[PDB]
Amino acid sequence: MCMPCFTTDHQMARKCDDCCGGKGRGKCYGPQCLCR
Repeated sequence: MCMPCFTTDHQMARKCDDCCGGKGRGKCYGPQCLCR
């Protein structure tokens, strides 16, 4: 899993999905960033 999902706003999911892989392989799930 990557850093949580509660930072910034116009640039938060821009690195979460990529942390797992990218192309929809990572999003903000509640209070925990995980892969698809």
